[PDB]
Formats: sequence, C-alpha cells, structure tokens
Amino acid sequence: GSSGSSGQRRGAIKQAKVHHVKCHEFTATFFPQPTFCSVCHEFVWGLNKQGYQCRQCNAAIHKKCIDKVIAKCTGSA
Ligand SMILES: [Zn+2]
Ligand SMILES: [Zn+2]
Repeated sequence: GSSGSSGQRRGAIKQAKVHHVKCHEFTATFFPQPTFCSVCHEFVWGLNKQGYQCRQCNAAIHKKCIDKVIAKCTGSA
C-alpha cells in the first residue's frame, strides 16, 4: 500500500528587461521579412541576424546601428 501527489511547480521566467536608447525600446526581435534600416538604410534580411525594434515608433535597425541612433521617438496612440 502506498500513495503520492503529482505536485505543482512553477517558474517559467528566465529574464526580462528593455534597453532605452534615445527614447527607443529596442528588443531583440527576428524580422521574418526584409526591412530597410532607419539609420544605415540597409536591407535587414540577413539569415540569423538579430535586430532591434522599438516599442513606440517601432523602428527596425541593426544591432550595430543602435549607437548611430539620434532621431527622437514620436510615439503611437
Ligand atoms: Zn522609438
Ligand atoms: Zn542598419
């Protein structure tokens, strides 16, 4: 005779954070389509190439084009 309990466990959180550069929340995102950069103005359709997309203006730019960002964010309603 015996018995046990399935047991309930949680913890599906690794890490959460956002980079604030020139009023832009760049978040590592993978663009499934070819998008032209806003700074260098180059086709961002590279295979296995993580880019950056703001949360407000939603501007797509290369990881290296993160420091070359001057334009300010306008924001969306
Ligand atoms: Zn922005
Ligand atoms: Zn770029």
